[PDB]
Amino acid sequence: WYYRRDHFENEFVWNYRTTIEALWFLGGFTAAAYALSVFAFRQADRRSGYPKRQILGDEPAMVLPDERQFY
Amino acid sequence: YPGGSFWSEGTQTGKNGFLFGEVPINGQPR
Amino acid sequence: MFLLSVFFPLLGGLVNTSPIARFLGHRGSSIIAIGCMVVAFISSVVIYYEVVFMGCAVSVDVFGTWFSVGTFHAGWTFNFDLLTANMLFTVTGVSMAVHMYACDYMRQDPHLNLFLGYLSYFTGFMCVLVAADNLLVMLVGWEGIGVCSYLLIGYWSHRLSAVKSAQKAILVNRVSDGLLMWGVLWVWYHLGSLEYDLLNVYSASGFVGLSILIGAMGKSAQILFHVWLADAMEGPTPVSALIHAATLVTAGVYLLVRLHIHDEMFVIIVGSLTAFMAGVFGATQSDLKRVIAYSTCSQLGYMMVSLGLGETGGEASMGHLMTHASFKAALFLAAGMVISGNGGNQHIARYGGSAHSAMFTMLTLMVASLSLIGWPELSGFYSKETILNLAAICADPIADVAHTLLLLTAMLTSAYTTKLFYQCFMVDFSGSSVTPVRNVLPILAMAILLLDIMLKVWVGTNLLSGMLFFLPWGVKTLPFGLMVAGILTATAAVGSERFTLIRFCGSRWGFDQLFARSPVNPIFDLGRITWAIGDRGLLSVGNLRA
Amino acid sequence: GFGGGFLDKDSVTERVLHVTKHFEKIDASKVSPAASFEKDLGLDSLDVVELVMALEEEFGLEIPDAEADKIASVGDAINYICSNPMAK
Amino acid sequence: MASEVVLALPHKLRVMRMYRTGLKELINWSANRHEWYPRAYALRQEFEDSKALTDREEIRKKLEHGEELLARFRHWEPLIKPEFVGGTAYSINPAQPKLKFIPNYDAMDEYKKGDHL
Amino acid sequence: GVFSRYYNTGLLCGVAVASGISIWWYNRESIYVRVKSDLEKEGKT
Amino acid sequence: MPKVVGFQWERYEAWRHHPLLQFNKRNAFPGVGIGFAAFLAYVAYDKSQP
Amino acid sequence: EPSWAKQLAPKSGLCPPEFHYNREIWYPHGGFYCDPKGWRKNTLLTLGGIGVLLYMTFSYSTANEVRHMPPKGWIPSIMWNSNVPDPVDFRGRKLNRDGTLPEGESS
Amino acid sequence: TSLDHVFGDNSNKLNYNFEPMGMGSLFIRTMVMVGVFFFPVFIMINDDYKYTSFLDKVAAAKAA
Amino acid sequence: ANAYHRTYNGKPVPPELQGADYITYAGVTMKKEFHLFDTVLSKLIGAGATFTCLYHFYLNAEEHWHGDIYFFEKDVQQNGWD
Amino acid sequence: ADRFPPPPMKATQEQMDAADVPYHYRDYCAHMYIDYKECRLTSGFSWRTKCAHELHAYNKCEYKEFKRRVAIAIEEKRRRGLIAA
Amino acid sequence: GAGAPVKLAPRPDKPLPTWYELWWDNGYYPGQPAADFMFGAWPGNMTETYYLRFWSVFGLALAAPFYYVANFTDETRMPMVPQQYPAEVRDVLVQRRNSMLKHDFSAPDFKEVKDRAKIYWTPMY
Amino acid sequence: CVRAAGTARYHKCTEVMKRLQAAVRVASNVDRGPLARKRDVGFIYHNNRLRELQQQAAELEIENPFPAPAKQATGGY
Amino acid sequence: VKPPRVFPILGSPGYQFFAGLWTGAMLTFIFTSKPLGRKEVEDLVKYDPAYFPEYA
Ligand SMILES: CCCCCCCCCCCC(=O)SCCNC(=O)CCNC(=O)[C@H](O)C(C)(C)COP(=O)(O)O
Repeated sequence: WYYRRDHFENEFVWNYRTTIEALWFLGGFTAAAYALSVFAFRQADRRSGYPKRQILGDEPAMVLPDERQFY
Repeated sequence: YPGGSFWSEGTQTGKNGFLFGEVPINGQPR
Repeated sequence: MFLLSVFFPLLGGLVNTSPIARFLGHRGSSIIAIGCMVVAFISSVVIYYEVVFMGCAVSVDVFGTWFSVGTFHAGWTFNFDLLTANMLFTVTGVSMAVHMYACDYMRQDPHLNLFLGYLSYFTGFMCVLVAADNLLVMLVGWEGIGVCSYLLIGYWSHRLSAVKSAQKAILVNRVSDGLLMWGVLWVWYHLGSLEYDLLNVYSASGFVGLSILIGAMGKSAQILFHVWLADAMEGPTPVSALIHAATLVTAGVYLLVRLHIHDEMFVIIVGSLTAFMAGVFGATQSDLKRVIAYSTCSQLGYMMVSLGLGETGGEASMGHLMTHASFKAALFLAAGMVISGNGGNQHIARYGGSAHSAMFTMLTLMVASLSLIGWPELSGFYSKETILNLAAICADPIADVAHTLLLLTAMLTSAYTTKLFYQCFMVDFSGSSVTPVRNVLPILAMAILLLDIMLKVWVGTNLLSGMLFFLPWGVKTLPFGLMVAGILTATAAVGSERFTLIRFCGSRWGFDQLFARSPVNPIFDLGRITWAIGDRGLLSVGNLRA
Repeated sequence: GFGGGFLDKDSVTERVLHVTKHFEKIDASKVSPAASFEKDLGLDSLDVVELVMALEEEFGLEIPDAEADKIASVGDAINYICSNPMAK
Repeated sequence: MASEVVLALPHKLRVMRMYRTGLKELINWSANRHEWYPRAYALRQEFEDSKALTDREEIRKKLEHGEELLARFRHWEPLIKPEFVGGTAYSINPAQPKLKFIPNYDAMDEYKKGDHL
Repeated sequence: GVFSRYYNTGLLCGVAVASGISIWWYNRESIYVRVKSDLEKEGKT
Repeated sequence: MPKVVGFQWERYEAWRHHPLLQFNKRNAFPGVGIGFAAFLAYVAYDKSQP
Repeated sequence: EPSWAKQLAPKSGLCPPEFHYNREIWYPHGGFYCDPKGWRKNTLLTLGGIGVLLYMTFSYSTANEVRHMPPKGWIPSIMWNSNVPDPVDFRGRKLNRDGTLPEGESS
Repeated sequence: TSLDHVFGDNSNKLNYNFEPMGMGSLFIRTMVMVGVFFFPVFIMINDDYKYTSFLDKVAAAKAA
Repeated sequence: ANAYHRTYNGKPVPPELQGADYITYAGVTMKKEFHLFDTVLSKLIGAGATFTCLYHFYLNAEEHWHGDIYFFEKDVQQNGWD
Repeated sequence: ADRFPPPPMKATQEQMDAADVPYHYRDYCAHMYIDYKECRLTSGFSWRTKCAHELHAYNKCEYKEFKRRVAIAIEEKRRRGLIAA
Repeated sequence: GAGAPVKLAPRPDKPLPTWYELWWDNGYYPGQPAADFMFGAWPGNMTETYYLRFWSVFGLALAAPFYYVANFTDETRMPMVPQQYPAEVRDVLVQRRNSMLKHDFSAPDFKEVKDRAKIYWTPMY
Repeated sequence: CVRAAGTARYHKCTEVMKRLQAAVRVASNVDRGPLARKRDVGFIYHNNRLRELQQQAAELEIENPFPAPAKQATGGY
Repeated sequence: VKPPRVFPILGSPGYQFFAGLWTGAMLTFIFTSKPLGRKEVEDLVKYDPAYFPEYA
């Protein structure tokens, strides 16, 4: 049993159940956490008086608000 | 209760367990 | 005299768990624990007298700060107000008698001294929690009493049911503690300090009250969190008594009273629902310990409603705690004595007669039952009637439901309490064990509990008792009549034909079963899916054979 | 005391005999050590079950179902008790 | 309905275990043994009305109906003696199984108690 | 527990009697009026 | 209407009704009489006459 | 019987004679039914240590006491603490260190 | 086996197949858990939605 | 041992287990026993509780037989308003 | 509230501070509360005896206040039309 | 009365399940699953369907009075206004959102007072 | 101030509380960093936004979907 | 079902009938008390000319 569980890697297969579970849970909750992080970042930006900020692939925009400016 | 009272003589002398499993040998210091 | 109330039980427990205990034995361990409890009790009595009667609050610098990084400053500082004095006095008075009883109940247990030391740790950490001036020390006391409860429940490490119960209670309390920690984060971020005296709020962002109340309900075993309490009877009688009298269960209500930053609607709804559930739970069982635990839950719900009513309601709730602790511990201890006289039988259906137990235990159980059910002119009578009257005049239409629910709950309380006494003594004998133990120390512990109950009446907890609130004559007499109705129905000991309702009620509404498979088995399946399917599967990088 | 958690043969026999005579059909003189229930004492299966439960009460035992099914005579029950360290 | 093992019991044994477990449940639903006595007498009498039954189809019907009645009436909180399986006093403090002791292990093979590599 | 149809009949009769008591309570005179009338009865002793 | 069938149990454990195995009403409410007497004496001494 | 058994104490009289507990285990607390011989002298010494630590924490507690407001009446803390401020009653009249009304308005 | 005749033998066998839960039931209960135990996320997001709806109505009415 | 001894089989009850100290019923003997400290303490506590309830009630019987509304309106009508 | 205006306050802020009154009790019967507190918190066990007059006076003042509140509610209902006039 | 003999748990003798990590074997018989009710029988042989069916009505039966009283009856039900306090005293007491004095419909700024009493969750910037 | 005042704290230690909250706000929000949102211990931004929204909705002639702004939320601000 | 021997009067039908009477009466008082109480408290002061002369 312990060898099988330490060598469980040979039991993977693209069945119906495994694919359904992987998409709905793993990737789905990955997307959920990603969108939640985006929402939190944008809300933190709005709660500090900042304009739209440039995330990776968001067109040139304001990054790193200057310490010498009052927002 | 030993001796029929809460204020009776004790009952235990010797070594209560072996700390670390270190056991005295012939009275020689460890 | 001030720091004696906290440090002394801690030092006693440390000695009792130190290698020094090897050189003392159970006799010496009992002596040390009783002496420490008595000394701390004397100090607590002095502090209570001075604070309550002469209004002298004292703040203590103990060990300097604990940690101060950024604007966050945490200090080992202790302050004693009326609330802290009441909590310390109640806890010490309870735990002294608890230690006295435990010194005799477990006399034939092998590892008695460890039990004594863990009890002392529980009491000391309760004192630490109540001594807190800032929220971090409150958290420290919370988790310390949680750890002590874990150790005490899992004292008999040879029974799997107790271990399962301890782990379940620990996890539920950890959920509550995460909620409480999130609330503490919010409180510091929007108030800039941790000392309760520096916390004056008029309107928060709601999440403060919601999260704090959820965390408190976790410790107070309210609705959606009460399942652990029944399973805690696996532990020894002293542990259950101490937990259900003045510690752990009281901590959530103590925090709520200290804070007074809740939302009345949710507090009232939760309290009423929990009280109704506890009331219907207590009359539908046959294990003696579980009934008393559910009664504890019902009184916790009463206190929740009272504190939700208002500041005056909060003080009345604190007084309700102060009166409830004594007779709760008394009921637990009398039940334990009767069980031991019944050869370890923990089921009601094998009792009866006046031969199995001593006269003092029977009288103590009678007095505790009378006080708990609100018998006229008694300890629980005053607090329960005060809470009822303050709840019969509330400005919330929501509270009208709560008033009726609490009336029903009190009637059921009298019902199952009278049934308990009836099955204990009034019915004919139906078991096989008679070993009436008449040892001095547990009897003296019962005597101390009863004396404290007498004091709670002869001396009021606060100025609320005796403050007359203007109700129609029938309204005041209503709980008295409800208790009479419960007396009559229980002394009839009659039952109904609607057996499906019986099987539903006995099952504790299946809440354990619901939580067995709605969150838990899915958590297990999520774990297997993650590990096997992702790591060994999707995230796996295999070998290039060659 | 006596016994490594076990009681004596004799008090067990006496208790079993004293329990046994609680039937209207039973004549006292025919109850004896190692006595047939059905063939000798003439007690039905319901009577055997009742006697098993009564002995469980008398000795404070929770007998497993299969062992109870094995019980069909006085001597078998007595020897079973003489195997119990959990009997009072 | 009973369990599959009980399904395998002989007719005599099946009915015996049925009656035994019925008495157990009646104790479990009883307020007291004193309440249980008249219930016990009635339960004994009810079987007495079925003593002279021969047609195995109706016998099986009665047995199955009684088994369904009993299964519907499994008590949630059974009355158990404390020191038996499921009892509260069971598995509290057992005798320590024999465990061998190793004296002065550090004293043996000194300077060579680390790890191979 | 116990199954007493007498308890059932008592419950129903108590329901009816308490409903009647509530009706009796609904039409009573003012407490102020009652107290003043009693003080009239107390003033003639 | 015979009832004596199958090990009548009432008689088997009838010994449980031992008078000293019963609920004693002599000591059901101990100290109550002395308390009532003390209350009466206190009332007569304080409230009644003076 | 092994050599080291002779150094070992037997099962205590408190212990159930029918119990075996592998007496060789060194427990942090003492083990099973532990009950030494000179236990009362150990108890007296332990109580002496308890009293000494009690005195130390008593001194520290009296040292680090901070009272931010005058009390409402007489308290026993006066007899061992002088840092305690003189009490002020509910009506605001300052009261002596004995907690009684001063002359002019007393008696 | 010396205690089987006292506390039962090992004859009876546990009736458990050790199988993963039902896919649809598992999914539904996972969503139920997520909803019950992540309510602050939805509360904050709905607050933001109400706030932006207020801003949208203000923008619509203020330019006319 | 057990405070109740069981005889069984109609055995002759032991002579040492008979007397005023032993009371038998259905062949089963129980002992008539008295405990001094237990009974005295029970009487003390019961008397304390009873007197507590009696005196607290007597101090507050009017506020129970009549209502607080009734009692205080009676006082206002009869014994002034200020 | 105009028909039944509150009576003048016989207790000042300074007096309530000296009595250490909880702020939610600073009502139109503050002095009675203060006297009751001062009496009861000094009597020891026999507080119900040697402070009966103080308690009765405080409850009488509260009875007056409760009557005033009831009358205010009745008048408000009559103005709004909830009760026949 | 410690030291009662206890049956042990015999070691397994057949291939283990893949997901055996849910049976709690403490070495003594009887073992238990990871949690109660998770698989196997339930005391009383009830099923989750039974309890779901019962709760589907029990929950609404309990909840119904809450909604009715919160949606069909207001503060006018009480025959008295809350405890009165002077302006300089009341003005701080009612500032608390939890404070019950807001339900005085006789308050000079009653609707305004209730207007301030609503609960928000996200702090606004 | 709090422990000296006692009950009278609600009209005696307002200004010192305001001072302390202002100091905390200065310590936090000044050089707050690149990612930290702004912090108002006294809920000042909340209630100022509330007042502005109240004024805007009053100009909008519609019912307010938000609580009326509060005069003060803490024992300080 | 027999009653306990030491308390046989409890099994009497009249006792259980009385118990049911009181239980049901209290159970419905639980609901009927509050509106009656509010009306009583209101009319304690309504019918007083000291506050409302128009109602005498
Ligand atoms: C809460 C209660 C729930 C319901 C509980 C069940 C109540 C229903 C009971 C009514 C149904 C029956 O009696 S079940 C019917 C039982 N009777 C028969 O089957 C016919 C006789 N057949 C035989 O083999 C033997 O005589 C036999 C007597 C069996 C063995 O006695 P012995 O071996 O000595 O010989």
